Amino acid sequence: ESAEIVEVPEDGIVSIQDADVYVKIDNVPDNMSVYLHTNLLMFGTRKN
Amino acid sequence: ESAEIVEVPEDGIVSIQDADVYVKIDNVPDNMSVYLHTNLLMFGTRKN
Repeated sequence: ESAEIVEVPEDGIVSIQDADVYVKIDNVPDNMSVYLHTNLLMFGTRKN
Repeated sequence: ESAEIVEVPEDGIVSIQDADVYVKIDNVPDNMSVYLHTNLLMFGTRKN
């Protein structure tokens, strides 16, 4: 339930707080979309 | 313009990301309210 999976915009740039990821996939079927997992592994000792 | 001044709730507890401030003022006039300055001095090297 804690996964945060967002949809990739048309310009291909997803922002994750200061970090920018450039994603371009060719030959994507017309009934499908591209998603990015934005917190696959995370670790921290304080909440903020 | 960068000041973030919020109004104190009825229970007197304001949360500032994990930190809690307890504010109780006596004899407040009925046409006035209590506000708290939540970022008087701040310093950081990265945006997040």
